Amino acid sequence: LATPSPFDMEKMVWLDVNILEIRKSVLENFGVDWSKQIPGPFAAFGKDFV
Amino acid sequence: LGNLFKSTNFQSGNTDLVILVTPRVVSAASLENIRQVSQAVEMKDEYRNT
Repeated sequence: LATPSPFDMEKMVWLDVNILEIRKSVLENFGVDWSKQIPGPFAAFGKDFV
Repeated sequence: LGNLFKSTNFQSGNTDLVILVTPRVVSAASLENIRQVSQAVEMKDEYRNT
């Protein structure tokens, strides 16, 4: 004849979460940028024998 | 002197890579956890001082 409870009282849990992030960066661009591919010498010949 | 009549293209390089792991049975009081917790404390202090 005994009956159960409508529900059981559970235990409560507290959650504490921490997220930490640090970012650092450097960027350098120094100097002189010369050309590396340049035209060279040329030579041509032409003649009419007849 | 032959370098006036010859063109060379050269490429060279190398890559090195290592991947390694280390497992450990720990608790919340273990040294591996404590070091990361203390690292978060220093992160917070560094943020505060800027």
